[PDB]
Amino acid sequence: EGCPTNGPKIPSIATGMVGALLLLLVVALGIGLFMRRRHIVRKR
Amino acid sequence: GCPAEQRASPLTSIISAVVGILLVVVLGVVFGILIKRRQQKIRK
Repeated sequence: EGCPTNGPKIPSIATGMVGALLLLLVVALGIGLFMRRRHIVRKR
Repeated sequence: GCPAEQRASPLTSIISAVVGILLVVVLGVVFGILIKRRQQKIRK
């Protein structure tokens, strides 16, 4: 009928970059903590 | 300030993830070979 309520307007696609960065930090924290939980250090 | 909330554009979540995995792969081989060279010569 009408009233599309807009759509393609920032924020929108920017989420992509943020998602990649956030995930990277989230994974790195999970993998690093899990790998370190076993006292497995590369150097001290 | 941060970007307003959202609840659409499922194609954004995919691109983000793809970047996370692709980034880890590249950085993994890059960082690994970057440190290895410091250890000893592997390329003959």
